[PDB]
Amino acid sequence: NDIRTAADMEHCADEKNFDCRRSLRNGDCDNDDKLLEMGYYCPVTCGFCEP
Repeated sequence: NDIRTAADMEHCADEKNFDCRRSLRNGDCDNDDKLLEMGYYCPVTCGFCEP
């Protein structure tokens, strides 16, 4: 009955088609220019969300 379940973004996952591992070692999470790309492509890999 709680409407807090309307949000389905509670679970974040890394992109399967995006190489977050390579982007992570490349410091992609440390690049402000890619910070948005990580929150979108690999929010979990950069530590912006949970798996």
